[PDB]
Amino acid sequence: EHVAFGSEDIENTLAKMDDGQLDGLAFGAIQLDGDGNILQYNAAEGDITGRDPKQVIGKNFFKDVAPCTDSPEFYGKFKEGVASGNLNTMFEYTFDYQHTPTKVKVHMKKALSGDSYWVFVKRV
Ligand SMILES: *C(=O)/C=C/c1ccc(O)cc1
Repeated sequence: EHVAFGSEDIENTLAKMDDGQLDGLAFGAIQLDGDGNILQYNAAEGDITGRDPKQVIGKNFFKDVAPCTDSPEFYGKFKEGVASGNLNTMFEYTFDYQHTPTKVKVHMKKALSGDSYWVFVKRV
């Protein structure tokens, strides 16, 4: 899939993509509901993080999968965006829960329709 991390219209290009199409991206992509439950999780993300994309679907990202992100700098920004119904933030972060510390660039952006939210990830 020919889409660049950080592109202005990423939410339109990815909108309603099925699981298989999302696996074609060059960067990690997760779709969350407004409570943080994982709706989609692509192959590129699993390669970065070690998680098995099939097993994490349905888990809560902040409470279960990614406690290192349960902080004002990541979860706090997410929940503020869900509450306001708009989110578009890019920042670096280190993943270090039961894995070798890995620094990444994160882009969180509200999905175009409904009340869903993207978390995009690439290595830095
Ligand atoms: C910290 O606990 C981070 C964990 C994590 C980040 C991203 C993922 O896709 C999975 C787990």
